[PDB]
Amino acid sequence: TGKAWCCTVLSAFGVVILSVIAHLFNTNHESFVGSINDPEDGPAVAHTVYLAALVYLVFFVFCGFQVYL
Amino acid sequence: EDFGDIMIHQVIHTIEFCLNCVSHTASYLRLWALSLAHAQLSSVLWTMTIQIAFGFRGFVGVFMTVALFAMWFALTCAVLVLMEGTSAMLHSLRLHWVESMSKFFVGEGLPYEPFAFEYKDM
Amino acid sequence: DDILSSIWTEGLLMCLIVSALLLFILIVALSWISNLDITYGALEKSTNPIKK
Amino acid sequence: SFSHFLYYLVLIVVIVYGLYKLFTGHGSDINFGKFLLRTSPYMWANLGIALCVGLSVVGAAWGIFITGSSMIGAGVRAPRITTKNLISIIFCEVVAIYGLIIAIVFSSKLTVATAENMYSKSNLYTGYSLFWAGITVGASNLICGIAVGITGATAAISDAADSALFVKILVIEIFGSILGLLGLIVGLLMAGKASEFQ
Amino acid sequence: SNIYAPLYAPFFGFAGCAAAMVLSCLGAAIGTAKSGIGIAGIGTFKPELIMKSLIPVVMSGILAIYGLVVAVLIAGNLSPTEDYTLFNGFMHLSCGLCVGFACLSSGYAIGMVGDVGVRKYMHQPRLFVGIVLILIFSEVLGLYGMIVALILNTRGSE
Amino acid sequence: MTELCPVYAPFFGAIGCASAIIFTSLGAAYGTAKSGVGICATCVLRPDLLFKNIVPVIMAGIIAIYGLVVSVLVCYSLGQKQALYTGFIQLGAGLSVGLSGLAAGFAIGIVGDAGVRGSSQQPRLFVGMILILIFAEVLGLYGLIVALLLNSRATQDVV
Amino acid sequence: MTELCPVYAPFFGAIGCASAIIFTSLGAAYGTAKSGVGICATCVLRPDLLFKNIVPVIMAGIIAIYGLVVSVLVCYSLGQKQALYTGFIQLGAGLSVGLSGLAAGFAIGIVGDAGVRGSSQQPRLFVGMILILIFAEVLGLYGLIVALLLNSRATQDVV
Amino acid sequence: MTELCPVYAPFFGAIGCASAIIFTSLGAAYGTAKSGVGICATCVLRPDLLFKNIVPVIMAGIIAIYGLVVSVLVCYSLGQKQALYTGFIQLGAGLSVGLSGLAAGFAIGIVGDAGVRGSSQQPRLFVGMILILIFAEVLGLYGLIVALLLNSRATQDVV
Amino acid sequence: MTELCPVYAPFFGAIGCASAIIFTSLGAAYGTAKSGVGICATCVLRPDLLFKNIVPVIMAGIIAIYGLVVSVLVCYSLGQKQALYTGFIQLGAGLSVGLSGLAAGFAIGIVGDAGVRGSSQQPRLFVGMILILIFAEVLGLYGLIVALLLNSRATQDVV
Amino acid sequence: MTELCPVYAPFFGAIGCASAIIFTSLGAAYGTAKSGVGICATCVLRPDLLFKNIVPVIMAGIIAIYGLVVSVLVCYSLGQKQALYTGFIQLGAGLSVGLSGLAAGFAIGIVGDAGVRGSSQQPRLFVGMILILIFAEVLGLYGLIVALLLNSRATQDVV
Repeated sequence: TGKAWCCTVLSAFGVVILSVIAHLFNTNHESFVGSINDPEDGPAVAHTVYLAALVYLVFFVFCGFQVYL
Repeated sequence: EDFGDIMIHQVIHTIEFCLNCVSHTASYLRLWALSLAHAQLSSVLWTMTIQIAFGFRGFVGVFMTVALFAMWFALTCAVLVLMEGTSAMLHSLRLHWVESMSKFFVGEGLPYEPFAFEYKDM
Repeated sequence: DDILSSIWTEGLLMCLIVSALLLFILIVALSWISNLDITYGALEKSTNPIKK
Repeated sequence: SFSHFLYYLVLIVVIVYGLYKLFTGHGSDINFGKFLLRTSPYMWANLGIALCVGLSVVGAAWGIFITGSSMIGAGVRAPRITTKNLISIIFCEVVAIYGLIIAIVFSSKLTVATAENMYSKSNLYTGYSLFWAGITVGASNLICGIAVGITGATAAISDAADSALFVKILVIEIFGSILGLLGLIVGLLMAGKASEFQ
Repeated sequence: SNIYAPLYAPFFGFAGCAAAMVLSCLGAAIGTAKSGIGIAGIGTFKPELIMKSLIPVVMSGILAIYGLVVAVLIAGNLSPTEDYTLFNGFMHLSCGLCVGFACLSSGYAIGMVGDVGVRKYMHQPRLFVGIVLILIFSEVLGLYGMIVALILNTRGSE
Repeated sequence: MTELCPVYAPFFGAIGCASAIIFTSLGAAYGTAKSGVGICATCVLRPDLLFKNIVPVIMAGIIAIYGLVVSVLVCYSLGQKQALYTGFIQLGAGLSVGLSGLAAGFAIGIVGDAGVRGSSQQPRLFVGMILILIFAEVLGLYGLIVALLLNSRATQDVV
Repeated sequence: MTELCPVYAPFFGAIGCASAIIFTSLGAAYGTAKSGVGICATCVLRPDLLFKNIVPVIMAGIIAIYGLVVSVLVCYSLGQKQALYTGFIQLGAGLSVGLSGLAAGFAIGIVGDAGVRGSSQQPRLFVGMILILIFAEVLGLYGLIVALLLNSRATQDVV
Repeated sequence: MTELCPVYAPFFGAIGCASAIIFTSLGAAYGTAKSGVGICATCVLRPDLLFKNIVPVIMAGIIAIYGLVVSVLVCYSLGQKQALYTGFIQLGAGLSVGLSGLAAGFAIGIVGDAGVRGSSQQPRLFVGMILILIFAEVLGLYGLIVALLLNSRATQDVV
Repeated sequence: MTELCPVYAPFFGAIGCASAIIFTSLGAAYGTAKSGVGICATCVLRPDLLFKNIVPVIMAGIIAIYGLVVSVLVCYSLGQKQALYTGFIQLGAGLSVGLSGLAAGFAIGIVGDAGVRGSSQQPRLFVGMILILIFAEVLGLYGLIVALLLNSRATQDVV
Repeated sequence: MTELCPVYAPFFGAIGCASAIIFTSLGAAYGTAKSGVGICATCVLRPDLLFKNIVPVIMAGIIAIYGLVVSVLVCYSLGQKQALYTGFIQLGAGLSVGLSGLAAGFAIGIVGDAGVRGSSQQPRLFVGMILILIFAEVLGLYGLIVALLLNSRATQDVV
C-alpha cells in the first residue's frame, strides 16, 4: 500500500541520483569541486556516497517484495 | 438614439484597446518573475540540504546523506512541483483568457445540450 | 565647527527614523491581528423543539 | 484617549524645545539644511525603491479582498459570475506591476561613488528624486487599488442581479485605473534627468 | 558658491510635484468610488438612468488632470545643472499643496452630492439640472487651486 | 545674507499663500455638500423649490473667493530678497482668512441642511434661514478685512 | 538684530493678531449653528416667534466683533524693529479675547437651543433665557477688558 | 540684557495674565450651560420657580471675576526689564486661580442640574443644594488667596 | 573607521535580515488563523471537504519561505567592515519582501475564509477561489524579485 | 576605548537576549490562555477527550523553548570589550525568533480554540486541526534558523 510505494519510488531514484553524483566527484568534475568552498578530495566523498546509495537499494528491494505480495 | 448606441460602444472600445495594449504587454513579465523565483529556491534548497552532507565522513557522514537526500526529494516533489506548478499553470491560463482571447473571442453563444437518457445516480 | 551635533549625529538620526519606520509598520500589523474574532455560531450545537 | 494623548504630548515637546533654543539665541542649532546635506543619498534612494513596490502591493492586495469577498458571496446563487467579474482582479493586480517597472528603471541608477564626490550637486539631486518619485508612484497606486476594489465589489453584485448591468459599471472601473498610469508617468519625468551616481 | 542657491533646494521642489498627484488622485478616487455606489445601487431598479448619470465620475477625472499639469510644469524647471534657488523651491512646494488640498476638497463634495442625487433621481426626474448646477460649484474649487499654482510657478523662476 | 533678510524668509510667505486656499476650500466643501444633501431630500416631494434653495451653496462659494483674493494678492508681494517681517505678516493674513472661513462653512452647512428641510413645510421660514446665513457669511468677511490691512503693512517702512 | 529688539519679535505679534479673529469666529460659529437648528424647528409650527428667536444669533455675532477691534489695534503697532515685550503682550492680548469668546460661544449655543425650543411651549421662559445669555455674553467682555489694558501697556515706557 | 533679567522674562507673565481669565471662563461656561438646560426643561411646567433657580448661573459668573482681578494685578506688574523670578510668580498665580476655577465650574454645573430638577419636585431640597454650591464656590476662593499672596512677593526684595 | 565604511553600517543589514522573516511570518499567521477558522466551521457538517480546503493554509506557508530565502542571502553579505552602500541595499531587500508578504498574507486570510464557506454551499465555487487566491500569493513574489535585483549590486565594485 | 569597540556595544546584546525570551513567552501565553478556555468548555460534557486536546498547549510551549535556546547562546557571546557589529547581530537574532514566535502563538491560540470545540461535534476534524497547527509551529522554526545563522557570524573575523 501507500506506506510501501513511498519508499519504493523515493529509494528508486536515490540509487540513481546519488550514483550519478558519486561518479562526478570521483572524476573530479569542475562544477562539483571547482570552487574553493567545495571539498578538496573528490573520491573520498564518492566513497561515502556509493555506500549511501546501497542503503536506499536495500529499502527498494525489500519494499518491492512487500508490495509484490 | 440608435446612433448613440453605436457610438458609446465604439468610444469605450478605443479607450480600452489603447490602455490594454500597455497593461497586457506589461503582464507578460510574469514569465520572467516566476522563472527567476523557481530557480533561486531550487539552489537554496540544494545549498542548505545536500551540500552539507558532502562535508562529512565516516558512518555519521553516511547517515546524513541518507537523511538529507530524503528531505531534499520530498520538499522538491511538493514545494517546487505541486505548489509552483499550480501557480504557473494558472498564470498561463490567465494570459489566454484575458490577453489572447480578448483580441478575437466574442462569446455569448448558446451551448449544445441535446435530449438524451443517462444513468441517474440517485 | 560644521558638525551637526555631538549627540545627535547624522548616523544616529538615520538609524532612528528607520526604527521609527519599521515600528510604525509593526504597530499597524498588530492592530489587524488583535481584532480577529472567532465565529462561534458554526461550532456550538444548537437545537430547538419548536422548529425542528 | 491614550494614543491621541501622545500626539498632543509630542507637539508640546517640539514647541517647548524650539522656544528654549530660540529665546537663548540658539535657534540656528535646529538646522534642517545640514541634515539634508550630510545624510547619505543612498538612504533616500533605497527607501523610495522599497516604498514604491511595497505601497503598491498594499493597494493591490487591498482591492483583491473587497472585490474577492463579495464575488464569492454573490457567487453562491449566481456562480456564473466568477469568470466574468474576474477582470476587476486584473486591474487591481496591475498597479503592482507598475511599481515593479519603476524599480527596474531606478535600480540601474544605483552605482558606487568616490568618497570625495559623494556629497556633490548631482548625487544629492539623484537621491532626492528617487525618494519622492517612489513615494509618488507608491502612494498613488495605493489609492487606485482601494478605489477599484470598491467599484468592483458593486459590479459583482449588480451582475448577479442582472447580466446587462455589468458592462455599464466597467466604465467607472476603467477611469479609476487611469490614476495609476498617470502616477507612473510623473515619476519617470522626475527621474528623467537624474544621472547615476558618479 | 551662491548663498541663495543651496544644494538641498531640489528636495522642496520634488515635494510639491508629489503633493500635486497624491492629493489630487485622492480626490478623484473619492468622487468615483462614492458616486459609483449610488449609481450601482439604483441599478437593480432603473437601469435606463445610468448612461446619463456618469457626470459625477467625469468631473472627478478632470480633477486628476489638474495635478498632472502642475506636476509636469514643475519637473520641467528642475535639473542637476541649472542653478535652482531656494526661493524657487518654496514656491514649487506651495504650487503643489494648493492644488492638492483644493482638489481633495472638490472630490469630497462631488461624491457626497453625486451619491444622494442619483439615489433620489430615480424617484423624481425633474431634479437633474439642480444636481448638475451644484456639481459645478464643487468643481471650480479645484480650479481656484490651480489659478494660484500657475502664478507661483511663473514667479519662482522669474 | 543680511540678518534682517535671510534666505529662508520666503518660506513663511509661501505657507500663508497656501493656507488661504487650503482652509477656505475645506470650508466651502463642507457647506456645499451638506446643503446639497438637504436640498436633494426635499425636492423629491417638492421640486418646484430647487432654484430657490441653492442659496446656501452660493454663500459657500463666496467663501472660497475670499481666499483666492489674498493668495493672489500676497504672491505679487513675494521675492527672493525680502525681510522676515514681510513673511511673518503674510502668514498671519492667510491663517486669518483661512481658519475664519473654515468656521463659516461649518455654520452654513448646518443651517442650510435644516432650513431647507423646514422651508418645504412652512414657506415663511425662507427669510429666517437667510438672516442666519448672513451672520455666518460675515465671519469670513472679517478675516478678509484683517488680512488686507496686514498685507498693506508688509512692505511699508521695511529695509 | 538687537538684544532687546531681535528679528523674530514680530512673529508672536502677527500670531497674536490672528488668534483673536480665529478663535472668536469659531465660537461665534458654534453659536449660530446650534441656535439655528433650534430656530428652524420651532418656527415650522409657530412662525410668529421667528423674529424673537434671532436674539441668540446676535449675541454670538457680537463676540466676533470683539476679536476684530483687538486685531485692528495690533496691526497698527507692528514693526520690523520692535521689542519682544511688545511682541509677547500682543500674543497674550489675542489668546485672551480669542479663547474667552470661544467659551461664550459654546454656552450661548447650548442655552440658546434649549430655551428657544422650550419658549414655544411657555412664553414666560423668554425673559429667563435672555437673562442667562447675558451672563454668557459678558464672559467675552472680560477677555476684551484684559486685551485692551495690555495693548495700552505694550508701547508704554519701552526702548 | 542682564543675568538676572533676561529678555525672555515677560513671556511667563503674559501667559499668566492670559491663563487666568481663560480657564475661569471655560469653567464658568460649563456651569452656565449645564445649568441652563436644566432650568429651561423644568420651568415649562413650573414657571414661578424661574427667578429662584438662577442661583447657579450667578455663582458661576463670580468665578470669572476672580480671573479678572488676578489678570489686572499681573498686568500692572509687567515690565520690559523684569527678573525671571517676577515672571515665574506671575505664571503660578494664573495657573492657580485658573485651573482651580475649572473644577468649581464643573462642580457647579453637575449640582445645579440635579438640584434644579429636584427643587421642582421637593421645595425643601432647594435649601440643600446651595450648601453644596458654597463648598464649590469656595474652592475657587482658595486659588484666589494663593494668587494674591504670590503676587505680593513677586516684586519685593527683587533686583 | 572611514568615510565610506562606518561602524554603524551593519545595523541596516541585520535589521533588514530580521524584518524579512518578521513581516512575512505575521502575514502567514493572519492568513492561517483566519482561513483556519472557516475550515473548522464547514467541516462540522461537511467533513468530506477537509483536505480540499487546506489550500489557503498552503498559500500562506509559501509567503514565509520567501522571507526565509532573503534572510539567507543578505546574511552572507555581512561584515564588520562593509560599506554604507551595501547596508542600505540589505535594508531595502528586507523592507520589500516583508511589506509585500504581510499584505499578501492578510488577503489570503480574508479571501480564503470566504471561499471555504461558500464552496461548501456551491461546489462550483472552489475553482473561483483558487483563481482569486493566486493573485495574492504572487504579490509576495513581486517583492522577492526586487530584493534579488538589489542584492546583486551589493558588493559589486566596492572598495 | 576603541572606535570599533565602544563602551555602549553591550547595550544591544543584552536587549537581544531579553527580547528573545520575552516575545516568545507572550505568544506562548496567548496560545495557552486562548486554547485553554476551549478545552475547559468541551470537557465538562466529554472529559474522555481531555488527554487529546492538550496539543495546542504543547505546541504553544515549544515556542517558548525556541527563545530560551537563543537567549542562552547570545549570553555566552557577551563581553565588556566587543565589537559594535557583534552587538547588532545579537539584537537581530533575538527579535527574529521573538516577533516570529509571537506570530506563531496567535495562530495556535485561535485554531486550537475553534478546533477543540468543533472536534466535539465531529471527530474527523481533529486530524485537520493537527495540520493547520504545523503550518503555524513552523513559522517559529524559521526564526530560529535565521537566529543561529546570524549568531554563527557574530564572533568570526572580528577585531
